[PDB]
Amino acid sequence: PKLLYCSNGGHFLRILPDGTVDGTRDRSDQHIQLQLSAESVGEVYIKSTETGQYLAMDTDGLLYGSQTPNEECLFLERLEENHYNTYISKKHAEKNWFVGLKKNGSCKRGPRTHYGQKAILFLPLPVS
Repeated sequence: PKLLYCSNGGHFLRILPDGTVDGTRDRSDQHIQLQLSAESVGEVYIKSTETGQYLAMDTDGLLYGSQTPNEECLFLERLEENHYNTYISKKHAEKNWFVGLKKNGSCKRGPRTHYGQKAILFLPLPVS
């Protein structure tokens, strides 16, 4: 069980009850506890422990909470220099579409992301 803290804006990734995805600075928020599960090595599912929803990216590059674990829900987890991870959509990997947060905490669409961006860097923080 983890938190994913984005160093752009300093937000924890949050999947809202209505399917929305964004970031919240508030560590006591109940929709930021996430469970990561692996299929292949380096391939993960990211699941809201509160609502049981899965993080997902659609075919136009945006993040939604999915009620179903489908192939839009697999991400490639990659360590980068300095301990943070990037999460690349497996289905759209060839387009370099990363899970991302803007500075103001709102989601970043897949086609508007790229390596080097602060928005794409997440620190996984194992919940006690």
